[PDB]
Amino acid sequence: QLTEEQIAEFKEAFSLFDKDGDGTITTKELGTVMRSLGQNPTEAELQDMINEVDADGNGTIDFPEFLTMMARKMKDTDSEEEIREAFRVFDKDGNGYISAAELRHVMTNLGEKLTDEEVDQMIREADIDGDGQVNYEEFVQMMTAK
Amino acid sequence: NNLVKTEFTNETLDKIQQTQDLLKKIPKDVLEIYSELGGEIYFTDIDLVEHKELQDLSEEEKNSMNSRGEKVPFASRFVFEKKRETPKLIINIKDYAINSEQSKEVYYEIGKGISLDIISKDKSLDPEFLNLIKSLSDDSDSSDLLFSQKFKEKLELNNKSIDINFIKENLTEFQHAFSLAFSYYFAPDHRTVLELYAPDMFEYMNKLEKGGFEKISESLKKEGVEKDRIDVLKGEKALKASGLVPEHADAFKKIARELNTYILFRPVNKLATNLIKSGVATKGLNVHGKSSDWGPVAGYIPFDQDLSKKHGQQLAVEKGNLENKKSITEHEGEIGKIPLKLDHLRIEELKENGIILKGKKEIDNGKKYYLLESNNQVYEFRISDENNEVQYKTKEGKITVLGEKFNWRNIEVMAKNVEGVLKPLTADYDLFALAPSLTEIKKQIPQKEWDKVVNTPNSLEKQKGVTNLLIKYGIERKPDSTKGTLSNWQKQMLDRLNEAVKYTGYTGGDVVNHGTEQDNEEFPEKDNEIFIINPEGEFILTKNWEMTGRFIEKNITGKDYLYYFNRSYNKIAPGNKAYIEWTDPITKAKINTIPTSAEFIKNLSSIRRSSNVGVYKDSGDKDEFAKKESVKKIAGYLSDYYNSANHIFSQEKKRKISIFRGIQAYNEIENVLKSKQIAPEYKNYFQYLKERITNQVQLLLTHQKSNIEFKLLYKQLNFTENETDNFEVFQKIID
Ligand SMILES: [Ca+2]
Ligand SMILES: [Ca+2]
Ligand SMILES: [Ca+2]
Ligand SMILES: [Mg+2]
Repeated sequence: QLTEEQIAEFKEAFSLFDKDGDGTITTKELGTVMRSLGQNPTEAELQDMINEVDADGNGTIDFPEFLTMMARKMKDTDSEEEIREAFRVFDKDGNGYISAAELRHVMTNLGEKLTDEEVDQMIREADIDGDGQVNYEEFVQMMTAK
Repeated sequence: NNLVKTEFTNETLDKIQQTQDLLKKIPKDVLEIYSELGGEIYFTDIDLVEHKELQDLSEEEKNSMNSRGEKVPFASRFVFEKKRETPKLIINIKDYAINSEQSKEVYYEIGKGISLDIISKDKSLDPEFLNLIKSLSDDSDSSDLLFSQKFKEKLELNNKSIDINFIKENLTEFQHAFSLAFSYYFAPDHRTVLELYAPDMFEYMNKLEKGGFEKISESLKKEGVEKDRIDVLKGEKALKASGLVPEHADAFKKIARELNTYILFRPVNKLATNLIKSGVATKGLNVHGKSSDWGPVAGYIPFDQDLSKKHGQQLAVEKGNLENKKSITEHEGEIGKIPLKLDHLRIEELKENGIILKGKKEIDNGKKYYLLESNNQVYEFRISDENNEVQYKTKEGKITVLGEKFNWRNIEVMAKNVEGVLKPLTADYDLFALAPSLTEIKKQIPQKEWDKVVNTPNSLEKQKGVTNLLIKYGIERKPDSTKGTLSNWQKQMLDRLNEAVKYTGYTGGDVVNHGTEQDNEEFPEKDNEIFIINPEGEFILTKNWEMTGRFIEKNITGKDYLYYFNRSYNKIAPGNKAYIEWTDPITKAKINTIPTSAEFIKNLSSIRRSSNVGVYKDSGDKDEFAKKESVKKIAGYLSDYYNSANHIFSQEKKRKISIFRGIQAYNEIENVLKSKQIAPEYKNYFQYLKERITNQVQLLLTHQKSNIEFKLLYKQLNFTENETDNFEVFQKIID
């Protein structure tokens, strides 16, 4: 039972990528709409949902078609919040960033011995914008993105 | 703090190689003292006169005991001591001369000495016999009345047994001595002069070098913290404001330690402290009735609400009673009401507190009744003698706000079921938060899982793999049948707290019934004072919502303990529609972080619902669609910025490749901002986004090469038709 606000969004984004302005979006469009919202279904997992309601040119989904299908992978998840607290933990100093220093740190108390080498390593592969540190944003990506 | 300040590296290695030789001859601890004393040493170039940045009026020449002799000829000095709050040693050097007749450097020693003197052993810790009985060596202990090398015009007074009787009257003088025993024990030349003439000052100075210096340098260091700390009354001075029953608190003192985790409690009503040690049960989630603070019933949850704090609130009571009634209606057999029975101690307690006034007696239906008095002007109360129950009635000349008028009735209180017997209810121990040690959470995870995780080959996967584990076994909070909302460990903790105040002697169940207020996302309250029991077993209590926050940052946050804060903080708690602030690191770094695709579209959605006008309308206007088409373009760039394949590149590229992606976005925004009419509510947001982008791109630039200001770099861009070469430009733009 998505909150109304949680509804405004899906439509504010569903309709942003509804090019031909009607109210049904193409497959590739559905993939787009979602990603923008911070989700990326597999090139094949993107169909099972759109394929679960063939009452169009056996190809698109209306506003509701979508609004409703956002439960199968929605109605049960509330992790976005935990992950944000995970982040707050590593961010030992409260700068809003996660330095390799503190990565290795919290990494050890939890019982793991990381090599000064394999840390500056994670921090790197996790830093997308290249400023050497990871922010909530990139953190979020690293975490969720599978 | 760096103590040395060399201000003008003018001479070759000579001024330097001189300041060095100078300092290195001083004990590494004497400096430490100086440092801790918040001191600084100034080795400036040729700055003789009242000329250095710190040599103009402050706390200068007021009285005249100056050099090894009192001489006071300023313009001729090359060394000086800013003597008051924080010591400030200032020395300068011209050409090569400090070693032939070091009778000069000896002033850089005394001049220094005048720092430690009145703040050393001489007076810092008081002249403890150590320095007093050393001054007694005036002429009566050793066969060496050779103290002219430090005592002429102020101690030719051999005709005085110097002891407590007079040593104070001349501290400024019993320093000038400590300034020579020092200037001599370290002077690059004369050192034995001090070991020869006076046999004590030497051994003294010598034992000071043996470690006396590391002493004060440690009594000032430890006090370094204790001095400037966060004002938080500890010990029973707090355990009193706390509210907890001292026995329990102490009981808790164990767990905190065994389990190694801070425990914070919100205020526990004073008016209910003893009702607990007594044996009265505590309020759970099953009851949302209000307590009381006046009369016999005070501290209990009166079934009658007009007998609780909200005395008069025709609705807080109206909807108030409606709560107890439900409390019993739904949770029958577990929650209900029973006659009030103020025992003995309680009575003598509600005494001085002035809640009640036991007085005249009376007789009714054959039984005795001492009358219990209260200034309340609508209810009269009396306790019974056989059973000491408590009764009341709506005075013969008055009424009850709801419109009720009744004669002597028994005062029922709320009571839950404990061991099969309704027991009256009182304030419970509301945990504000629980801060377990990160390592104790480790012990929470099942050896095998955490094992099967670290083995992972992929490094970045290992991290994720772990974080979740830490989320799974330490940050996650599920709801629950009774204990409200809390984490699994949070529960185990909950028991170890209750079974801990159980072995103490409490007979009325648990005292901690639900989860931590940091999960009170619905009706979050903001208490000023928070009682905390650190892992060492030390009671503490803060005074501000700030201090609390500031305390938790210093000890819990930045110190290897897991802590999370109420998800409704900085938001608008639905239930009581409250706005309670809490420093959020993440939000700190927002100011200069480019938004995300989703964070962007999110904000669009919000405003839509706010001004019922979207960034673009569903119309035929072709400038509208432009706007739509254009946001979709930003929703792209922003989305492009945060690309996961950015790893197959190098930190160098990463910044650049993103400083552009970012810039791209900044453009289309500047673009739309200059489009057709876009509601100003949006006009502002887009305005906000700009600064973020700006800020962000600046960060990526100063991180790498410094001169290029965002505004300028922008100018030099060609966003007309071709973007291609523009990027090649950007690269050159950064060289
Ligand atoms: Ca369409
Ligand atoms: Ca940090
Ligand atoms: Ca970063
Ligand atoms: Mg409670």
